[PDB]
Amino acid sequence: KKKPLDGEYFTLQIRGRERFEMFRELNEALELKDAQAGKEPG
Amino acid sequence: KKKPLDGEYFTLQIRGRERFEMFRELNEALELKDAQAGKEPG
Amino acid sequence: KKKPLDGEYFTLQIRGRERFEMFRELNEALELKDAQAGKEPG
Amino acid sequence: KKKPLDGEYFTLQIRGRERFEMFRELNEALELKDAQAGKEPG
Repeated sequence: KKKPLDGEYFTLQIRGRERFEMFRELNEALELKDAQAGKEPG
Repeated sequence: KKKPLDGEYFTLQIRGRERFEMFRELNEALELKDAQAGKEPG
Repeated sequence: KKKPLDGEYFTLQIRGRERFEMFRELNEALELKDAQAGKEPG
Repeated sequence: KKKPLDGEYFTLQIRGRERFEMFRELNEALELKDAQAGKEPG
């Protein structure tokens, strides 16, 4: 499965329910760019 | 100690070491504003 | 060109050069998700 | 007034009204920490 041995994984506590969803959203956003970032050019 | 019974607490996994510190920074930023937000006016 | 009449556009001043690039990065991240968000399912 | 000659100022266009307010919020958050960051210790 390509192994999850990418960068070290971490965690962060976020108080607030609505605010939490907001942080997670930014995280998935960067992960999405990384998907097209490692996309071979051409 | 005013009890930690504020909003429900949550957590988020952030891959990458440098990126992790970045997310945590934004979290502490909002928490700082909340400190002066609950500061009685006058 | 599909017209740029989407949501109203706005602007934000960000002091600091390194910090500025950081904000712009988050903006492009959300815009990327929106691209796959409006992607017809199936 | 201490002169606004701090780091170079910049700008960023953010589509969406609700989203715009969100970005501006993060900006003010970092600026708040900077205020207590330049606060002489002791």
